[PDB]
Amino acid sequence: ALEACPQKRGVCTRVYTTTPKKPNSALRKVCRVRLTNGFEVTSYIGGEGHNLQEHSVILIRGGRVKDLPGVRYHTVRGALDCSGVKDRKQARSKYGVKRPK
Amino acid sequence: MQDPIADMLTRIRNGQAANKAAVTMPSSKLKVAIANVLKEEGFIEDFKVEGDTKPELELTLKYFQGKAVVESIQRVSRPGLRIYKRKDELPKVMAGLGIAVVSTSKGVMTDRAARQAGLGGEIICYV
RNA sequence: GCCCCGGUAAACGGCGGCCGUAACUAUAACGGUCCUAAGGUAGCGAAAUUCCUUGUCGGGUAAGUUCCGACCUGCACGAAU
RNA sequence: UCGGGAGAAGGCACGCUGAUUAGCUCGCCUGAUCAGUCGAAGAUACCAGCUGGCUGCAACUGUUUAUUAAAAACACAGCAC
RNA sequence: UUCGGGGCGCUUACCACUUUGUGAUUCAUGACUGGGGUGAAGUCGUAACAAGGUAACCGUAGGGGAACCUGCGGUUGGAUCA
RNA sequence: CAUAACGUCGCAAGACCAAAGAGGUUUUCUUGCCAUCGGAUGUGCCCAGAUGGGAUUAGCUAGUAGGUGGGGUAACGGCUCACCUAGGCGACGAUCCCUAGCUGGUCUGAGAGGAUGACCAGCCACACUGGAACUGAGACACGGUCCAGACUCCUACGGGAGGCAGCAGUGGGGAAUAUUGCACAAUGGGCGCAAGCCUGAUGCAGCCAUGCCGCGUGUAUGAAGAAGGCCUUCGGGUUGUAAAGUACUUUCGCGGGGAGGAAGGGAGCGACGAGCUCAUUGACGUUACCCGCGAAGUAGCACCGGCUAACUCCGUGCCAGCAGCCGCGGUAAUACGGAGGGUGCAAGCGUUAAUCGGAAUUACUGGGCGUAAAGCGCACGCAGGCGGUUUGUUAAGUCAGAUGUGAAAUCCCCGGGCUCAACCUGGGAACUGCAUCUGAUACUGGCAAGCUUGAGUCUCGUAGAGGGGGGUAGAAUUCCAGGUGUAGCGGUGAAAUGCGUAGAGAUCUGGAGGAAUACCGGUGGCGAAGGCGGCCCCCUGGACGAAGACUGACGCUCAGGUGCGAAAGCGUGGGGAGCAAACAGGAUUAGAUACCCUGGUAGUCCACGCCGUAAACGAUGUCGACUUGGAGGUUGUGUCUCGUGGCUUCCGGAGCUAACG
Repeated sequence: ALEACPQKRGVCTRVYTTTPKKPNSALRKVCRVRLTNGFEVTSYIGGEGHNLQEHSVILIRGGRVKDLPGVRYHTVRGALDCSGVKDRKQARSKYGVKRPK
Repeated sequence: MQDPIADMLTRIRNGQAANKAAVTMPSSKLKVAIANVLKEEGFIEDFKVEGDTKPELELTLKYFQGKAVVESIQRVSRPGLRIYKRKDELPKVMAGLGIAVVSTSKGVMTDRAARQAGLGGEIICYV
């Protein structure tokens, strides 16, 4: 986070998929982000589905993904272009999802 | 030597370990002053000035079954680093059982003797 | 003296074909299998010694068949030739 | 190879006139000081290096086609047989 | 102006910032290049462990994906009932 | 231009130099002026100590250090100038580079200490960017001035006006932080004799759960026990007195009342003086608070595998996903999703980021180094650190008494005030360090005197492969010469290559050369280490014992420095029997660019020059004192079947070590 900041905005460079390590197997969704800090790191995209393109531009929280070595940050859904998970009836605090009527 | 007081103390510590009747140590007013509290406290039978030409201090050690009269004795104030305690700083060795000899302006005295007089000084050693 | 034998290279030199492996493909790299013994180990390349060639990638420049660096199967590099 | 490279580079001054100081035995010898003053320009004529960097070749001085080539060509101490 | 002189003005020495030459340092970018870390089942051989099925270590030298191998010399903190 | 209270300047005990009224209840006061001394307060300057990180920042400096004179200023000073001298500074770190306003305090911690310095208070430095000076008690001065630069706006372009890092606000930035509000009456400030004027200083309200504290969403009653959901051995159990329902109170809201926070100017008495008396006037608010009336009247969020307190069913199925760490999921999952239930907390609840100890993991209090990380390879030696016994002076360190300082606030204790508390008030207690005065002086230090049991020396003896130079034997290998000779020799796991009847191998004799030193040798000895071993001579170091004769503590260690320091390979010259990297071939093998066999270069050997390293290992530096002995050996002495001194081994008391030792 550089300036020891809780969060840090940035613009996605590419939204590709990655495969877990030896014990796990899947297509985890990640994305290279060029934070304002001046660093280009990879962040994980929580949720069952997202809408992050090339010029996504999202805020970074910070969290390592055990399965994906290198991914030390998590994207904050519900902020900027990163739309909150759809139909999230559960932990809406995370994934940034407004409580349905 | 470098620290005569420590020497004397050691010469008695090693002497008691071998259970020797008496032990010699180069005389010195300060030494005698120390030996004085040792005899009064009951750590030694007493002492006497000896030596044909060189003044010595024949220390007559005493022992008892089970434990030795002088279980422990070590110098805490050394030439490398001197230590001074205030009236309230005087530490109680083994909650009274054991005592400590301090050197104050009033003269060489034990923790209780110094505590009573109301003065502190250089903590010579603990016994 | 020669035939014959042997020492000497501060005389002429030589260093292929195949298979497996591997790579997204082709090559080089390593071992072997065969032919004729070996098949280039220690060192060195598109070099004033490479034709094809302004070879390919790239720096540099608005643009350089020039230059520099690398790769390099170097038409016919190499140890007092 | 500390000998050098180096008058590297770069910058300033450098006229005349008056009155003086210092070095010396002295010079019609030399080095300076203060003040005044003229021109666009004072080493006002005359003599007199352009400089820095990269690359190739041969080490260097030297030698060589007297009448077209001095060159990376020859020679060289050293090394070796 | 009581002429004694003063003020205006003029000229001159000194002066941020800038320019030129050189030197030191930091930063962004960068050909080409070196090795490294990490990633269930690619590959060549097989070095070590393992007294285990050819002893180890060491200085130095060369090589090799590597631990390490090999060469020369040394040590044993060298094996074994003969 | 006058007077001199005085003050200034020379010498010594002389001469020079000053200053505006006005108003009135006007012969009396009021305001003000000039000169001097003092008071009050605020400052300029100087000095001791203290004040972050890096030496991959070490030699630096010419006004640079000092002197004389001068200039300059309110004043000291190279501050500046002329002349003279040549110094000044540095490993107690200058110079250079980097960073950050500093402090009282704040947070944390048992303390020490660490981190921080945002609110409030003190100081310092900055207002378009940069520089400068003037005027003044003071600003080198935001709404003063001058010059340079960019930008914005105005413009008949000729030329002008500005600078929100002032308040509010706009746009841009960011995860994110507010009313372009009300008001001066109160408190305080500037000016004025006063009246009075100015005062977004401040006092308040607004916005935001950002925090803290207080309060409400109800109280009592109510089934062996509804319905519904859930579980079931379907017998029943659970959610539950929980809801419904009954009674009661009744936050909001409505009506009425309505605050503290504030006297003079003026007028009357008195001389419109002192003093006394009397009268007029308020933001937040019509809010707080009081009284009356009066309806039950929002709750959510996180979590339930373990640490962590709180469980089942269903769905999904190493798929989807979870995850701080250990992990979980491939058809029975309390750790995935939902539901019922449960725990925690409550308008709050979670999440993310940041700070603290535990760490005795830099250990001063609190640590270690033979093998787990860790003694520098050795010696010499500078600075520095430390230093034996007795006496005297000083008394700097150290210790003691008194006194000054140590701002407020804060912290701690007690009491008090707002209904409690937060908050606030009063009092009380502790305080290192530093200055001053006085005193003690045992210990350290300094000065002076003195002493041998340390160390060194002398004399007489002793053992040793200690070191350097030169000179000296025998065995064996190879080659050469002579003699004599057979058919094989050689080599291997087995063989082959190879050599052989112009003759080697094997054998005898003679000669030459290089290198090494077969028993003794040892489990031994010497050297500082590496290393070093036939004998003789010369040169030279260390060391031990006796006699106690001489000097007399002159010591210990030691950053830097200096010197020494195996092997390897390297440079030049020489040499080269043997051996032997690279390498030439023959074998082995799946392959062998190894091991085995045949050749073979550098090198190995000598002279000179080079480096500085190593399991340079007892992987445990030197000196002194203290702590059972037994046994073997080297050397001196002694009353010598043993005592004693030094040296070299082994076994072992106590003790030490994680174990080995």
